[PDB]
Amino acid sequence: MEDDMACVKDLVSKYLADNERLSRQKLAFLVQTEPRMLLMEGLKLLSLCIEIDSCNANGCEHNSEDKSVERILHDHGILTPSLCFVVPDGYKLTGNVLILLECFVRSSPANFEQKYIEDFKKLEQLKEDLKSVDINLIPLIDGRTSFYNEQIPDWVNDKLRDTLFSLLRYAQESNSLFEESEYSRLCESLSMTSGRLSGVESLNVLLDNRSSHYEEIIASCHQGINNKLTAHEVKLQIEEEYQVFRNRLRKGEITGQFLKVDKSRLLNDFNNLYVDEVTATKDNIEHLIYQFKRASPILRFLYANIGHHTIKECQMQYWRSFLNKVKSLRILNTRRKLLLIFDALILLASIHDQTRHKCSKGWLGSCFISVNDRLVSLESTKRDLEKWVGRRQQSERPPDKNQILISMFQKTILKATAALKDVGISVEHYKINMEVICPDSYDLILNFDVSGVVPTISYQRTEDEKFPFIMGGVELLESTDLERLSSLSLALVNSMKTSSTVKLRQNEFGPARYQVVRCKEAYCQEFLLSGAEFQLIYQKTGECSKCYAINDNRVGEICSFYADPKRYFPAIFSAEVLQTTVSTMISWVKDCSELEEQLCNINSLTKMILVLILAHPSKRSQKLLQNLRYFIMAYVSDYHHKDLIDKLREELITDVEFLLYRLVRALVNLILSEDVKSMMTNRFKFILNISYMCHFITKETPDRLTDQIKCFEKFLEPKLEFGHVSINPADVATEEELDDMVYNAKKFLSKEGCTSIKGPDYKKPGVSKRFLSLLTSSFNNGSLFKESEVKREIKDPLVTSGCATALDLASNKSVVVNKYTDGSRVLNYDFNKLTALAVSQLTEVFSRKGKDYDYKVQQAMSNLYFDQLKETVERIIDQYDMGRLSDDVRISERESNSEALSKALSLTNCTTAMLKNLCFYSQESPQSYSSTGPDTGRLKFSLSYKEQVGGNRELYIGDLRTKMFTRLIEDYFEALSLQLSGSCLNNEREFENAILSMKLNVSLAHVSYSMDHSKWGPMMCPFLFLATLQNLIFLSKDLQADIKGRDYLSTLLTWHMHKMVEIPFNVVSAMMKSFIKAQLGLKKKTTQSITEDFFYSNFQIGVVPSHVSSILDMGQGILHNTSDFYALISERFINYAISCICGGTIDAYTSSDDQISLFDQVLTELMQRDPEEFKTLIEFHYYMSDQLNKFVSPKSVIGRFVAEFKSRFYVWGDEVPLLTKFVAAALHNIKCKEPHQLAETIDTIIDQSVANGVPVHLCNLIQKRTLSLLQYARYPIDPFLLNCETDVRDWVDGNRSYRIMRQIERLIPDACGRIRSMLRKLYNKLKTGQLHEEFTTNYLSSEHLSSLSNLCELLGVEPPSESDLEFSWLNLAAHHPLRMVLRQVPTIVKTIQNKLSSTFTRGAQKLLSEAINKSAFQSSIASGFVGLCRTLGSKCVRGPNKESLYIKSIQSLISDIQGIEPLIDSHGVQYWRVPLNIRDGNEGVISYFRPLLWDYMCISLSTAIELGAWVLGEPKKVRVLEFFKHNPCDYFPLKPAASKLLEDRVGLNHIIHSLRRLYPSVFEKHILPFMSDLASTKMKWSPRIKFLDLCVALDVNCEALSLVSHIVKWKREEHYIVLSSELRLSHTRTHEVVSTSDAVDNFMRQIYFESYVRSFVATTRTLGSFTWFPHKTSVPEGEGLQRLGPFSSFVEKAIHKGIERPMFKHDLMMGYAWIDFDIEPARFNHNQLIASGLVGPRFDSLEDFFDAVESLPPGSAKLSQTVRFRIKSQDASFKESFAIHLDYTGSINQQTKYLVHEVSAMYSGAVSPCVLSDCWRLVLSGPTFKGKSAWYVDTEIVNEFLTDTNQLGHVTPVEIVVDMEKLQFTEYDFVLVGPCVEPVPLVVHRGGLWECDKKLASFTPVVQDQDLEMFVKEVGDSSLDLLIGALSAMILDRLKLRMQWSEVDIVSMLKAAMPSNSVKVLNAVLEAVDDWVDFKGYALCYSKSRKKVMVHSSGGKLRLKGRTCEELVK
RNA sequence: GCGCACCGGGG
RNA sequence: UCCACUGUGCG
RNA sequence: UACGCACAG
RNA sequence: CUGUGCG
Repeated sequence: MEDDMACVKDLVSKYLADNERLSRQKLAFLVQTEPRMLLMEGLKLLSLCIEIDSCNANGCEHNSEDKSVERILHDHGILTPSLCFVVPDGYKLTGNVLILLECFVRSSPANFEQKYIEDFKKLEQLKEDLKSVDINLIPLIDGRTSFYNEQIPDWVNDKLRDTLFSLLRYAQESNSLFEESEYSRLCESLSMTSGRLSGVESLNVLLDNRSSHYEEIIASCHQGINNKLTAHEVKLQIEEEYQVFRNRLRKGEITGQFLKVDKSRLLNDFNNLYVDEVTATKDNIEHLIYQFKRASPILRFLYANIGHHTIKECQMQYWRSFLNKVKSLRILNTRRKLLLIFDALILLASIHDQTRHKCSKGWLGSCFISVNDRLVSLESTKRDLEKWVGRRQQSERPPDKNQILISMFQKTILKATAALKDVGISVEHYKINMEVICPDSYDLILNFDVSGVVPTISYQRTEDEKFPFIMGGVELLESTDLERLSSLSLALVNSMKTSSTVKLRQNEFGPARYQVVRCKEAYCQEFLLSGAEFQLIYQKTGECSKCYAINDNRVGEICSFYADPKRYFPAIFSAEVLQTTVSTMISWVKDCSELEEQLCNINSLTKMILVLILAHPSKRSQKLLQNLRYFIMAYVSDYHHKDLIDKLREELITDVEFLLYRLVRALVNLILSEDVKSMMTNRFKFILNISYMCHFITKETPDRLTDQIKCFEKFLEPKLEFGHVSINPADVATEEELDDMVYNAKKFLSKEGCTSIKGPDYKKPGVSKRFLSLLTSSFNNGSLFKESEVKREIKDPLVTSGCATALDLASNKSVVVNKYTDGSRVLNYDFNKLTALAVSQLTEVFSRKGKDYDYKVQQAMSNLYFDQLKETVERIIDQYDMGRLSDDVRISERESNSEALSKALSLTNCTTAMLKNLCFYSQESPQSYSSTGPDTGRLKFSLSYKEQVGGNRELYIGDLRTKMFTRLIEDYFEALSLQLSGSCLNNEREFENAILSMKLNVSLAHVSYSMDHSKWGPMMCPFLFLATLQNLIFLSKDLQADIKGRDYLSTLLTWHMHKMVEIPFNVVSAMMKSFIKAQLGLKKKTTQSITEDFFYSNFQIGVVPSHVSSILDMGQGILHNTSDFYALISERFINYAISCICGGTIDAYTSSDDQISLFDQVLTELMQRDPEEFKTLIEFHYYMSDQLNKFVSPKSVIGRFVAEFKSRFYVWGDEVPLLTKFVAAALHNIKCKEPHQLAETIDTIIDQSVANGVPVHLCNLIQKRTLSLLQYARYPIDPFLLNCETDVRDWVDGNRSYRIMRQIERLIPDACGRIRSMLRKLYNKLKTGQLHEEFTTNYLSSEHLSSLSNLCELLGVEPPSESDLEFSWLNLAAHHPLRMVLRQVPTIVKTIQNKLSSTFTRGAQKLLSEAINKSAFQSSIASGFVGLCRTLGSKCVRGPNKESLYIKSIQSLISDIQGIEPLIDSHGVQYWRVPLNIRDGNEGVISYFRPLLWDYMCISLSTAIELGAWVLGEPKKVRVLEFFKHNPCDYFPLKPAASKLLEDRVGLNHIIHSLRRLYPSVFEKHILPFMSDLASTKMKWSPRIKFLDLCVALDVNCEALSLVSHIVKWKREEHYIVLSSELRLSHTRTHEVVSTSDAVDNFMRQIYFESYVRSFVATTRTLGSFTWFPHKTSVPEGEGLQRLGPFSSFVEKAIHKGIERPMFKHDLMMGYAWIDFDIEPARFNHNQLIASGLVGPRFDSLEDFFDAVESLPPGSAKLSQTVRFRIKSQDASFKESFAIHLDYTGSINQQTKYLVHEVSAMYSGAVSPCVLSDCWRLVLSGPTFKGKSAWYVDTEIVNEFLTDTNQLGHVTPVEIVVDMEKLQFTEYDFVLVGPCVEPVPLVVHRGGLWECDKKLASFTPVVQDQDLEMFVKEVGDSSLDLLIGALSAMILDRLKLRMQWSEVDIVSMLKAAMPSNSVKVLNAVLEAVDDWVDFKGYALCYSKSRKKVMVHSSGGKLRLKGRTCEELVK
């Protein structure tokens, strides 16, 4: 059929009219190979001809470039709002009348009317929007029936159509549904986007009122900056600067800022950090251990000597629980009497227990525990009861007190039983006894007295002599201290949930209330330790910081302290986790020979540090451990910043912090001593993980007001230092502030250095005119560009970056809303109201505590300079009692983004929701604008703070309009920066390349530079960006779009320059109160911080600082992409300058301010030879960075040992695990609301932890801790929460569903095997589409057990036994989800509609409203551990119809049936056995149970759909022989195994079209009114179609669980850092009767194996001679033809066709194909120049060279250029490349001018010339040859004619002038230069397919151990050298492709295959390879000097190729 | 024994 | 009455 | 499509 | 109106 295709191509070429506008599509037709793609292209060409003739007839010009209506109107100068994306075929504009023409061809009357109405509706969409801007739209639809046109004869058209359809029929028979519904829709699938308007140009809509201020600023930007310098001038200036800098540095007038690393000096500096506060320098370990156990009350309690009925339960506990549950009902008759009755009942129960068995529980001396966690005394209880009984007896008037008391007790108990029995539980659940009600209860409790200790609380620090226990009993090696800490932390956390009952009585009076308090009434929690019973006693409720005491019945007041209860969570139920963490950290350095005598001390120090940070979670204790990271990073480097030691020191207060510092110093001295030089990497990572312990403390702030004040000080201080602070700016700017802005703009550009007398001034904000000019000139003249950045023209970002939808700014994050008084928004606080509020607050706070000068003044002030305050307060309070005053001082409010967006959309009449519509085309929109902002007001931000691990950080919050404008700027700058290489902020491939380059640099021991910058945000300014932009030229030959783009961006940047920032209200109030106190003499003096001075100076004159505007600060992350772009260009220039000075080269990667720099061999050699020159080069780099307003942080390090980039460390070829960070992350209080959400969040966190080197043995412990936390809340553990016996493969190759499958298989083995077999067979049948009927509704949408049995028996396998079907699990919320406690249409169709309707205004409004409602509902739910515990056991279960029940009610109902049998495992997973004979009649409770087998089958099927079929195999545990003893710190990078390729991925289009073709009514009524001509119109076809339709039908019919969601998802590919020992001990799922996939895999493996033993030609017989070959099986379809690679297009078209022929190259292009071309820079010829009159001395610069070339005969200029074309197919495996060469002969005109006289064209490739001209026409479509783009010439030849090299870059921009007619080559001017050889059949050599001495494509399947074993057995038996060669070739080929052998164990494979010759074979193979090769958990190499094989190990001793290694065999 | 901008919190 | 702009990953 | 959490700038 | 639970 290739002949038919050739005939079609020839007839199309020689019969189609040669029209230029038809060429491009014609080019798309002559390159396709698939018959369906060829038919689509032919039909598209016919439609193009039809529409072009139609538009020519109607007069409308053709839309050849496919621009939208808005783009077309913009090109004509019409300003229109954002419109729906519609691309008309033709357009015509007449003044104000727009005519749009769309042409289509339909030969089916049924398929004709709907297209017409669809086009009419599409035009009516734009009609109203066009009318809104006063433009009349006249739709014009041209429908036809026949493909007849004047562009081609009718007969040839008919023949072409018939031949195309016949070829489609004859080529492949897969889907013959090409009726006039599919192919006609497929024809218009060429709606590729050419870019959309950004919306920045819409600023032209408003009036322009820019004035002298704007032009003055612009002139200041252009004052003394020259951006037209050549390379020679900038080179000279750089040389001068370097010479002067080096001279002044050597002479000593400039400081170094860098020091060479001296380990002894660093250790000495670290030891003397706090030299003025610690007495000694070399502490004793034993003395430190002695001091540790006696430092604080908590530490003393943890290590003190303390110590059957405890397990036993008495009546007191039962009565307390029952009374608590009853009181929960809140009878609320009278709280006092109810509490008295409860206390009396509890006392009676306690008396009964003591009388019976003499129990001592529930009593603490003379007090006992009441119902509501109340510790109360018996004296008050008996007195109150006697008084109440006497009053009642004397008011009822004969009955005595006992009778009335018993009557009241019985009445209360009866009422409680009646109120409790109704819901789900009677009194029998609480095993109470009614015997406690005695006939003489009143007399029994009236004479009862108990003696004991008195509970107390100490509010002040006292001596340590009062501790009643020995303080050193517990050892540090045991885990007793951790368990005690866990119990204490749980008590502290539970202390927060005590409800605030009636206020307790006053225990003390006066000052004695804060010295020692005897507790008569208090609150207490109970915890048991080692058999004892302790009470935590407090007096205050809530989450605030408070004082606690620990009491015991034997002796009271063990210890009292202060604590914040919400900081002690991580220690709860985590005692084994921390012990295992410490054990692993110690075992990391266990094999160090010099540390063998210090292991015990190291373990003790580590455990002491961990316990200390857990027990005392201080903020300032968190920063020392963080700075330890930078210390250890600088320790192993070569050079470091000289301010590192100053940065390390942090202020400390308490003695615990100093003890922590001493412990850290001792540990560092022990580890990093001078006589230990054995294992540097292990000690380095040990110290790093010690440093990372700071994550264990918290992230939330300790105090809010202090944090806000610190952040404001950080924000304000640098501005005050600079000298520009404008106070209270107005919407209408004043003259003085504008003058100040201009003056500071001039000052910012006046930085000087290295030339002035004073010299450089480091760490000063500003930029230098000289270096700014040099940077701009270097960018403009093209010396910063690479050869790969000029292959294509630069697109204009103004018309190539799309706009942002309104829903891109929608979230729950806060946003500011302004307050308007009458017509203008308020911007200033009121002084009088503020001071009145401050006075009121002072009086209130003194009244609550003050119960001397201070007392007199406060009591005088409470009666409302001094007279002014009196008058103001009297006038305000009387005429304005605190709530409204407090709310009337604020000047702004907060809300959500969604609410603001909905309010804005409510005021827009447009159809689409875009940012440009909201900004400009709105009812409340600006009319004009100025330099300071639009007329609606200046841009506004407000200050806030952030919670993080470390120091403070301020944040800016803007309103909606400022956010929109900032988003516009960010999008523009992101589009601008996307066109240059080296930025990793928005490019993950760049990040991967950076990581690979860093690893390669470290492996070669080159110098590396890790850099961060100090205060990147608060130092950058928008003025710097504006100045840089005003001097840059992007389109050097299109200076018309650049002007307007720069103007718009400059206006926006000036708006950002004139922003106003709002000070927080709390800060202002605090400062006002401080000022009032200080002015009155109450406060002290002296310190008087600068911020306080500023506030006081403003207050004295009577001004409240409300807003501050300055030129210096740029928001924290507000302008991120602009900063990234500036950093990129600045670093490029700095590297260029460094390369100009020295001879070396630097490769740099930056993201925002983090940077990694890699030096080449030259710089490393220079460092090794000439240290002074290297150091001064570093100095010059620092100086140049400082000159460009970039300050290097003291955290930067230069060295050859360790590299790091964005927290990814690499040391000497090893991976650095981050264990402590993620261990601490997984142990924190995650804010969750339901158990399943918590379980999945913990699972995600544990997966992330496993990805970062945490062993699974500890992740299992973390999961067990989470399950224990769930069990504490008394929640049943279903088998769908967590898996606690996972392996490495469970996390690397499996998702959550796979883990659930593993757990279910573990629970019930020997029963899931039959289910797996049935599922395997069913999936195999379904993939071929076999049944597709029974599974739809007969089984899936039906009953469960019977349908499961029927499905199992249908396939021919044995059904599960009756015992298996009884297994079930208790599914709570089986009807409605759980009801949390508040403290204050098919689903697929809905999802599609939500995705598609997000662009339109109405759909956006609906989505915003529903999201607002959902967020409001969610935000009022109690979260955290306390909230989750309170929610559970609080009537959370929803009943059948509508009711709420306790979990205890359900459990009791289940317990009332004797057939249900519970079953539990070791880990606590509980399931049930429910026989089928009791499933009828008791339907009330059986509805909560679900069978396990059905859920297992569903989950397994979904996992097989998502991951692959391998999950259906039989799992097994392998017994692997261990041959090498790995070090406990030997890690390995691993890649998850993938099985889904790019052609198996399903997108939105497939689902939409399936819905259209399956449910036309639903598609028409839900999807149709939301369809535009967007990318959704594209129709792509995949082999997975029938199965996708089945899944869509299943999802539509039933909404139980999603099934199509698992198809649009794939397994992520990413590195995992795992342990070798754990990796080698994982389970395996093998695959096992003929399957198409198995057959094709076997065939591919056979071909791959036989490709190395011998070579053969890929004929039709050789491929058919193999045993495994799909000889036209029953159901091949496309499932078996896609896993074939290059042969996929051959066997279907040649093997299964009765055709005998060899395979050629043309049978290697599968899928849709398209071409892409690149233009290389032109090159000179050395010989031609030298033989034309250019002989003599070399020239000084490029200008001299061009002048010399100019003075030549007019034909002496000869250049050569090459254009490279590449054809790529949809199945990207082989690209067809060719090229065309152009020789230009002409003369060089004045300077940068090139006049072309003659052009010669040649070509080289394997492409027929019949299409070449067309390809050339494509090149003529670009603006390069039209003079609208830059033309570049290579500089390699030019450097041979220059005296001074290292002066130019790689390209030079030279404009070219040439007539267009000379460039129109037509099919005959091209002359071939290649060999012109006939096509040759391919040869199957090693690896892949080889052409004639050229490797085109390669195939490489996956090889297992069995296949390699059998291949070795087959090959090595014949000969050994052949086996060696084959193995070496395979290893080298796979290593060249960057692949790992992580699925094969070569050592054991060779041991098993060849028991006696494994060593020699391995040695020979590795010697042949001679490189590091990664295998299944280990890497091997061969050493030349020592003729052996080395294995990589961190515990090794030898060095080899940049890795530590040791001998494999001893 | 909290916070530890002197200023807050701790029946 | 309180917490911003981005990037990666998962549900 | 949203929402929620972890890590990083 | 909502917890009494130490694997």
